[PDB]
Amino acid sequence: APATGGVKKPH
Amino acid sequence: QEMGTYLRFIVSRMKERAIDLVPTIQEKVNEGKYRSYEEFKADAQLLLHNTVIFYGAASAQADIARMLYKDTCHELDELQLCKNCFYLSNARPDNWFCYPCIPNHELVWAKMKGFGFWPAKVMQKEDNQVDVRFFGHHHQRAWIPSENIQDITVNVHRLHVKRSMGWKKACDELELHQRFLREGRFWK
Ligand SMILES: [Zn+2]
Repeated sequence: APATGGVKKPH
Repeated sequence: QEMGTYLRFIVSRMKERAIDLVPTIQEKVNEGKYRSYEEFKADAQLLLHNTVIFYGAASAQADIARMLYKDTCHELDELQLCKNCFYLSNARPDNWFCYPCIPNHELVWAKMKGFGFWPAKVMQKEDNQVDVRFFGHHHQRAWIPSENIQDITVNVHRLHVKRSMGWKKACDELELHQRFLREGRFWK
């Protein structure tokens, strides 16, 4: 996960 | 100066990525020799190519090298979005996500299916969708359709919310950020 945030997985 | 600092984060974070199972670049960075981001990108691209030829275009090493070059380019993209976000995301002092940037990030309630509305910063946008970064643990990113966005000024009790533990922490981090914004408390 990148320091600036990873992609939030869909529910 | 600041460029040398940012490139050090990238080289470091990519070595951590390299554990997916160059000293020249490391040296040129450590000695602050880079005078451009495109120059740095070209060196990374050269390194990628020498690697794909060294091991073979379908080797396990070539698979990793392409991934590493992709992630590096992603870092440079993120750096351009907001260099303060980039710095705080890497240095990560206490409450790092709460310190304001210049210009300030637009604050919104962002709705993803199944999660209800969550507070987030706007990193960039186009007409149909918004790239947001959520408050709370993990601080993840998501592209949100414009119609799933509400400005932070509407009361939360009028929105579809699922009050998990993580949601409360997110709202607490949001309020701390809004306070720092009013205080004019920038990271030093
Ligand atoms: Zn920022």
